[PDB]
Amino acid sequence: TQNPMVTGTSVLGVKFEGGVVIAADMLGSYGSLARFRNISRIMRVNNSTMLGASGDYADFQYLKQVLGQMVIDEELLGDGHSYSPRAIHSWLTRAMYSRRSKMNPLWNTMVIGGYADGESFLGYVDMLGVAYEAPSLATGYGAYLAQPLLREVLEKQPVLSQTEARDLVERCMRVLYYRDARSYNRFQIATVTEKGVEIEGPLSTETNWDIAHM
Amino acid sequence: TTTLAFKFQHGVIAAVDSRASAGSYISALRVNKVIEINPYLLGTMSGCAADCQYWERLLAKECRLYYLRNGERISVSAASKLLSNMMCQYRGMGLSMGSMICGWDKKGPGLYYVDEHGTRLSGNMFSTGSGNTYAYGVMDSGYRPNLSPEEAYDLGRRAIAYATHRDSYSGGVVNMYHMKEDGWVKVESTDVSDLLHQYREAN
Amino acid sequence: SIMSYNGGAVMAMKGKNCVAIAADRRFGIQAQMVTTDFQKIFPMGDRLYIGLAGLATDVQTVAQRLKFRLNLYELKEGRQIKPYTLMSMVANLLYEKRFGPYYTEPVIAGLDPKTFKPFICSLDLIGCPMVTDDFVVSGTCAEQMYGMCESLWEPNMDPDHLFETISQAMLNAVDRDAVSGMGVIVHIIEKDKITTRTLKARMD
Amino acid sequence: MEYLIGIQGPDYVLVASDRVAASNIVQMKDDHDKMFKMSEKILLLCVGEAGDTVQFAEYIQKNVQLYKMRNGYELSPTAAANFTRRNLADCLRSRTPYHVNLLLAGYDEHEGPALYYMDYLAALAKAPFAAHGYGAFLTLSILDRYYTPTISRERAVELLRKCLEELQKRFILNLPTFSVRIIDKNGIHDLDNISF
Amino acid sequence: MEYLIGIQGPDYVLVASDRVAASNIVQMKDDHDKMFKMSEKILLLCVGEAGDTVQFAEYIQKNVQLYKMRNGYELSPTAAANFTRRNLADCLRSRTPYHVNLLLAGYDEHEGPALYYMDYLAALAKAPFAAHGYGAFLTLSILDRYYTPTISRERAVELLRKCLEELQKRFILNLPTFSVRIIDKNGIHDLDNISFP
Amino acid sequence: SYDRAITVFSPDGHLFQVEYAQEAVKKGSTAVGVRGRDIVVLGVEKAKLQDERTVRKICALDDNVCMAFAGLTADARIVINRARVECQSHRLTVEDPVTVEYITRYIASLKQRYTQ
Amino acid sequence: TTIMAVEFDGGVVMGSDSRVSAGEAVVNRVFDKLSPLHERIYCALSGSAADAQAVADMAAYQLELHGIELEEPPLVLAAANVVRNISYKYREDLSAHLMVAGWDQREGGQVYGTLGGMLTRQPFAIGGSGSTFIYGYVDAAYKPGMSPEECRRFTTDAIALAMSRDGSSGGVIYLVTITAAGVDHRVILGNELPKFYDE
Amino acid sequence: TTIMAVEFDGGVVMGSDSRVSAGEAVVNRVFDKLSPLHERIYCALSGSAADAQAVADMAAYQLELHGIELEEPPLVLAAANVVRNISYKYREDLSAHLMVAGWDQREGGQVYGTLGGMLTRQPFAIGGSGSTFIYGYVDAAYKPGMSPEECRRFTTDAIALAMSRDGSSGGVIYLVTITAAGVDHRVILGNELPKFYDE
Amino acid sequence: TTIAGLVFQDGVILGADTRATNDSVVADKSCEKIHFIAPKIYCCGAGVAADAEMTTRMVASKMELHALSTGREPRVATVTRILRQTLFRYQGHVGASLIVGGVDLTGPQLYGVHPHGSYSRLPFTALGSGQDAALAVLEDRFQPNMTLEAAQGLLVEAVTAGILGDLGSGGNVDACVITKTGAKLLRTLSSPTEPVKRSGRYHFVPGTTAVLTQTVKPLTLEL
Amino acid sequence: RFSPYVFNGGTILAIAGEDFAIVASDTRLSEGFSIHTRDSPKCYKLTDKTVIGCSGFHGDCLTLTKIIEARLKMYKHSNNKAMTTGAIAAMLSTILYSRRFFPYYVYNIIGGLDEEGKGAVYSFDPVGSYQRDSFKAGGSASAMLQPLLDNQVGFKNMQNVEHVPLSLDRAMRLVKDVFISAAERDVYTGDALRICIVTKEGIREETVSLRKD
Ligand SMILES: *[B]([O])([O])[C]([C]C1=[C]OC2=[C][C]=[C][C]=C12)[N]C(=O)[C]1[C][C]2[C][C][C]1O2
Ligand SMILES: *[B]([O])([O])[C]([C]C1=[C]OC2=[C][C]=[C][C]=C12)[N]C(=O)[C]1[C][C]2[C][C][C]1O2
Ligand SMILES: *[B]([O])([O])[C]([C]C1=[C]OC2=[C][C]=[C][C]=C12)[N]C(=O)[C]1[C][C]2[C][C][C]1O2
Ligand code: NA
Ligand code: NA
Ligand code: NA
Ligand code: NA
Ligand code: NA
Ligand code: NA
Ligand code: NA
Repeated sequence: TQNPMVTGTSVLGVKFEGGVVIAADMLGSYGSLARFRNISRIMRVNNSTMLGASGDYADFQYLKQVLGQMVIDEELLGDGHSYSPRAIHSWLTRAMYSRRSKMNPLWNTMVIGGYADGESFLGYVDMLGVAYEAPSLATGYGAYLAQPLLREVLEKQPVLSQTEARDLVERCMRVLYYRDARSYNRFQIATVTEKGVEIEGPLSTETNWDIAHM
Repeated sequence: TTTLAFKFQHGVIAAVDSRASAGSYISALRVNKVIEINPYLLGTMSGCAADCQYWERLLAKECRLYYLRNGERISVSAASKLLSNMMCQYRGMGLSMGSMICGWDKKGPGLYYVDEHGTRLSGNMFSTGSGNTYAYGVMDSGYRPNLSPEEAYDLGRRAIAYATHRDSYSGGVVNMYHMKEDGWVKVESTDVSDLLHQYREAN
Repeated sequence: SIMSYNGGAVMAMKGKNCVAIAADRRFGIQAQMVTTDFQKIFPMGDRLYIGLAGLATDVQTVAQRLKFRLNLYELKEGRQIKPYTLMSMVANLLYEKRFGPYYTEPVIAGLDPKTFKPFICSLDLIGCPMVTDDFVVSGTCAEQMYGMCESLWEPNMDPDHLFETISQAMLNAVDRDAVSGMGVIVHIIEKDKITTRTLKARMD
Repeated sequence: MEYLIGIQGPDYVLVASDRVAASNIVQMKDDHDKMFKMSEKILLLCVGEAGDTVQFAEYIQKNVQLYKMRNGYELSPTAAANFTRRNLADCLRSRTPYHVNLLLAGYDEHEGPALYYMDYLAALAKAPFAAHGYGAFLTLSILDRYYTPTISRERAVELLRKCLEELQKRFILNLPTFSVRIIDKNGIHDLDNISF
Repeated sequence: MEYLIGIQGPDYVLVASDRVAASNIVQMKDDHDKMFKMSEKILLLCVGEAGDTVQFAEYIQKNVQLYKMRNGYELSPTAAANFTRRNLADCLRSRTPYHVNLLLAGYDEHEGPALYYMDYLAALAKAPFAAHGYGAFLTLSILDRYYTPTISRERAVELLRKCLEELQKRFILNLPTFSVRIIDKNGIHDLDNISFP
Repeated sequence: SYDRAITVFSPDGHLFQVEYAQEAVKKGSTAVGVRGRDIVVLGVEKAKLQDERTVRKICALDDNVCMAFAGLTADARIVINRARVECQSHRLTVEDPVTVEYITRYIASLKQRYTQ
Repeated sequence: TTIMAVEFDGGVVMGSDSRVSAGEAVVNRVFDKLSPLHERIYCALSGSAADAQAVADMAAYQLELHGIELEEPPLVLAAANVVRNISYKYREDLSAHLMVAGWDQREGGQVYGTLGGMLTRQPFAIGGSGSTFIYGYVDAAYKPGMSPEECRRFTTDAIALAMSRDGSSGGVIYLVTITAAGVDHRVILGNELPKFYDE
Repeated sequence: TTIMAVEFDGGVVMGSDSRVSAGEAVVNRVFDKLSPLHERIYCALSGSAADAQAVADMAAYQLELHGIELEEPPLVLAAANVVRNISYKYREDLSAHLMVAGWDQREGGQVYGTLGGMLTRQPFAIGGSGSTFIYGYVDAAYKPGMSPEECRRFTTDAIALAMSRDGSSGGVIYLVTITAAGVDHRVILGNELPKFYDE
Repeated sequence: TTIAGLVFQDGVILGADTRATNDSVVADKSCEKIHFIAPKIYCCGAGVAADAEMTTRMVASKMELHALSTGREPRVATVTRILRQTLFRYQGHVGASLIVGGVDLTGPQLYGVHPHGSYSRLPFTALGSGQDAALAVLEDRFQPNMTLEAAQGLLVEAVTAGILGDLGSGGNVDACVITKTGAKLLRTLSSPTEPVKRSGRYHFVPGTTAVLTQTVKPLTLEL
Repeated sequence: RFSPYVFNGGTILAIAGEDFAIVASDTRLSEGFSIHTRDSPKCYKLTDKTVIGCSGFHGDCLTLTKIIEARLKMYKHSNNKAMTTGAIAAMLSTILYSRRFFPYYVYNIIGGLDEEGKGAVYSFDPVGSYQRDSFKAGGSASAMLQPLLDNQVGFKNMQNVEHVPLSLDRAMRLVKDVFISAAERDVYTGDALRICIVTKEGIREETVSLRKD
């Protein structure tokens, strides 16, 4: 992709005691037009891994096909081995870098959340092959609004509970709905724990507009 | 960079500066701008540092292959020709490499100038790099084919020291070699600013 | 770049009851050195000096136009200018050309003509002033000077300690800059005297 | 593309300039003079763009001559060099900037001999020796190598000849002849042209 | 920026070329040779971009020498001029076009003396006299004025000298020395270089 | 493309195709070479109605190198033209001319390649 | 931005969204884009914020002095020509569209478009980046003879519909009803917006 | 162009305008932009005419051979994927949006968007240059559970509304109703179009 | 730069960071970005430092003339007008992004003034490269009619989010609390980064610098 | 248009002693005027006697790093021995030059021990030019750190000073000071300083705090 078409905005993610939670609105914008207000930008990879994507939706749908088929292929072997969140993150870095190096990128920024062998995984990959791990992630415009709030809480309390992480993510989605002109008040929250990957939605934040009288 | 080489009664003198620049920043104060291919073959380097180092080391590997294949060293004309063809193969690609292939073969002392365009000139005096004009002025003024070894070493060290004073992209040390019938000798590696201070103190 | 056409480095450093001001001495046009004794530090009073790096023509115009306004000021006021007032005067001068500026970034160093307390400051090309209690730098080697200054500077240096700090910060900074150098000149400004020294520096 | 050179000695200033007036690939004149007399002891050597050089040099010359007429004495080499810089710097950010590179050589009764270098941006530098044009890249190191502050006028002409020989050998441009003049306490003296 | 000249007489071809090898504002070589021997009776004078000139001239030279080795006889000046044109024209619309301007001077037992002009586009012209470079703008009218088809070699060298003197007088580029050669029924003969103090 | 292995090893360790090519040499006209002090001589054994020039077995490869052959004359022509191209290609890549050993080494490696 | 004005018998209704955005960044989420030019004359601001505010201020100043010299409140046509003349004189340097609407004792409730220095009186008018998505809606939903309450409802539905499709529109809806009686300002909060299909 | 597709219980309705224009020039005023991909699968063409026709033809060819090998009519999902794959593989060289809709024995009446190589199933979908002006209209007028006649009426009103606002849309409206029973093609002439506000 | 503003129960609180960067290089670790306009009117500046410096200086000067003539305490809407109309004439070429906060006869007011001449009255605002970090903290916890101590805490948190999150921001948090009884300038209200000390034993023995020339000019004759 | 590169920041430094080598880096990963992570050290252990510092475009840092790891394994399998510090340096120049027309946007500094057990530093430019150094600074703050190293480690511009060799203790304090000074003035250097020490015993690591703003 040289020019993205239908694009998705910020994807959030935060590690908690016992898993990871990611959040993303259900909007596909065509420039400023909120063209598709009901599309899922989150994907269950396997029982340990989940993925959310900012950027071009068509490029995300392609990656979702390629990733989904890799998981089917692996499950046909039934040999006791399965892709860890960290291996999916690693594959995606190579895949993005390879496309970047051919001057035909997959126009996305992604957040991979995982839970394997008692450890929480949170990783970022961009369209150039820039990848890393952190206790919290926020793509797109969320890197400017949501990440300062995720980091502010994680400074005071480095290890959050599943409920503490969830309330913080819900507060971030509200700030993003107010300040990001390419967002929508319809989102999903996906959680990965020992039990597996659960995607909840469609969700909405209770807005307040009392400042209109100040 | 400033590189110079001249043939004289006692062989070939070859001198280089040692500065590397990333724009206006001096990225290295002392780099070796001479490759020693064998005891009878040297290459001065100017232009893009990576191009110089890779292509001159590729010429060195080809010279080494020639010795293994023929039990004899390559001639200065054939080595300079090999490098010239490497440059022609990549013309228009944006390589930047000026070099002087200096040696002693069955035809006596040899000195060739080779460009990234494929230019290949035999001659008895050349100078390459951003400071080449300053080196030419000094070298031309004090040159005689009958210079003694010490008189030639003074001319080489002075042309490079004076080029480093006027050219902002030249500086560091002068690395000078003397190519004799029985092979080259590294004459000296002298701080160019100490030489300039010494010249000034004699005024 | 316009600022790198001639090059050069200027720095000021605060001490205990004294200030220092230093500059390189090169005058060059791109890679060609023309002169090795170019004046970049100009006295604006007995204990007040301005250091100007950048485009050579504008270093000379700004120093001359500043001297003009200063002479008229001390004649009308019947007093020597205060360091902070000379800073405001340079700011006004530079900001008057906000949309076609002089390519120079001044550095001011002095002692108050009444309070004798050290003053150091710098201004950008459009006259934004910046006062500091340690050092100010301007030139084509500002990163090199910031590294040297940040590491070598200490709070209450005596004139001789300050002289060694500013000298080593300038020498080592300009020796990693292709278009700065050809010598370094240092001025140490004390209540009782001005010490001017040229250093034995690299000439390449 | 044109050449200017000045060598300042203890009590004199030696100056030279090429004599070629060129247009495109043709030398239209082989005997052209690039020097301008300002005062009895000042020469302004001027090179650069076609119209600019004579327009700028002549304007300064007539205003320097106006000073002499209004006051009964001439401007010093320093005052003339600074007046030249003020005009060139004032035109720099104007509608009409002059693309001229110049050298001002003079002799003052109190200060002695002086050589000033000025580029088209109007940076002004006092120099023991200086050169303008592509030729300066080939000749500045010759002056660095052989110049000493006590150089006699006899030695200065051999040093100048060394520079001019270097252009004949290495400079791709023709430049066969050079105007040569020297200033001292007795004014401006014409020397023989250097020819090859 | 470099100079080539050829004057074809009744039974000879006189050619000259400058001896400067230059880089930027510097004359790197004062004794450089721009002529290439193809056969015993053919010279290819080559000028243009830095890499292209020797690469192109040498490739043609070795293929002309290959023809001599394979068949026991050499190519005629016409066949060599046309073979040179074919290669230059084939590279014209390719990835590797050579920016070379050249003159081919030869002698054939049957056809007599010949002078061919070729530009970097590969246009080929037979000429009684020709010149390449900025110098040709100052010297072509001298040849128009003084050349006659019956010009003797003695007179041809005087005419060549008249052209080379004009460059010293009016051309802004140095060019002090010139290589001079003449071809006839006895092959390529080296003449003294034309030099100016 | 025809990719059959023509010359292969036989049970005794022989390359029959190469030995059969040596039988064709044995049937060719006798060629003799003698290296003297300042001269080298080649002589070859010899139809009245034939033009002698078109069938000479002593060929020049370059100005300093020449050769004679014995065996299949059409095969020889191919070897000779490849040697001739190589001599010019050598002058073009390294400037200096070919040595008798360099061009012999080239012809020998060409022959070996056609056996593997 | 989505701005809208509707004429009715005895006055006008004007509405706007509240989003001010610098690209993808919402700089102000509660901006009132309805500015008074006089007691019963308002304008709806869209386009460049700096230009729209500058024009609105000069028009309010010009109209104040006009109203005092004439000893009457200015006509809505005079306000419409004051804005229009400014927008036209400086059409190459200004990038704002100020819709002018209000009430007169002479012509009553009137709505005027001043797009690029032109002047047109309309039964209703829509403007801003958001107006693009509601052209079909206003053409399908507009009926002649609407009451003040029906106009407010229409403006609210149309602006809510645009706010949901346009990234550059959002927040609350500001309504203003100008009649001979005076002006009624009203706010429909971002939670109390009318709901339609939004998937 | 204005293209539209609506799902109902038992099938789909697809509509298009009929204008083909090269800038300000109407080259064809009666073009049918509804093309059959299979017996009960159609696509709605928009964007580049050459690209849209090329993709439609390759998709029809691919789906015909697919249908024969599978011994069944292709699924509408298989048709939508076939179109989506061509549009996505050649996204930097094709400038068309082919909306794919039809009927199946497995999923029934389904509508799919393939815009830029993506794939999404929608209750209804609109495309083309004209769709811009009717986003608010379709959001205000769409109701779940519409009958085949109500879908045709909705598609006709929405397309007529866009045709009146869009210079690049016009002519007649072409309708296609795909059910298990078969396909009904219908034409609403430029004189018999539904009327709305047009001033 | 991270500059923020907030309207609370009895006034306004302006906040600013203290870093000045010259293209990815920190030039000033301790600059004052909260400027005086009038005793109860202050202004945070961001954008082109010289433009913010000279525009605030100019309006403070015009406001002193206005107050001297009128004999009254100046209004916050007057500084907004003067600033707006000056910036509009320059078409965005005067790169001053300002946060004007103050108290007048009509109470506390807060405004955002942009380089092109546009403005907005707001209960809370943030400008500069670190504006989104500050704005996220304000959107997350702002509530109307906050107490001075609750509003100061929110303001310090908002400027701190920008200091840590924005590369173009840093140093200390400066604040200005404006109420009906004047303004309290809290220079260095908080330092998110505690003294980063080191073993900076870099001393040169006198004589290590080689000197070529020395001249001593005495001044005791004048003293 | 699409740009395949981005500047992610980071500063690296290496010092070679008589029997040691230090390779240090900050841990900040940036993009624009924002921080990706505060825990991204730039030192990569290659062998027991060689570590590499990598700085620049992080997609290239990750890729080039994985290529070096695969190449060391390939060499160990073919030659039945680990690559020496010098051999890694010569090979790395060729990997960088293989991309001369689409460079890896990486500033690399190798630090380890040579075959005599002495400390070795090898620094490169993105396209592969290199040499052996006694000390070197790379990355965003290289221009700030290098002149101090020239002065304090190379003893330049000092008269009448004892040219005492660099001890590990002295070098460690100097790396800590220069990274504190770099973090004060460079916006791309901060959060923490990872120091890697190579000796005959092996590789030790230290982490020291740096400014968080
Ligand atoms: B010279 O031309 O200024 C110089 C040549 C150079 C520098 O370092 C080496 C190492 C080996 C051979 C030659 C050489 N070039 C430079 O200073 C620059 C540094 C690097 C990037 C541009 C150019 O090459
Ligand atoms: B709308 O067309 O998106 C809108 C108009 C608007 C918003 O806020 C104001 C304030 C005053 C007058 C008009 C106005 N435009 C904007 O919000 C944009 C933000 C900023 C950059 C372009 C324009 O001004
Ligand atoms: B529509 O998006 O404006 C329209 C679609 C169209 C028109 O004619 C056909 C024929 C076949 C498939 C689609 C179709 N597009 C056009 O009219 C355009 C004019 C021309 C250049 C692009 C396309 O063809
Ligand atoms: Na130098
Ligand atoms: Na500065
Ligand atoms: Na320097
Ligand atoms: Na919206
Ligand atoms: Na229409
Ligand atoms: Na930092
Ligand atoms: Na920060």
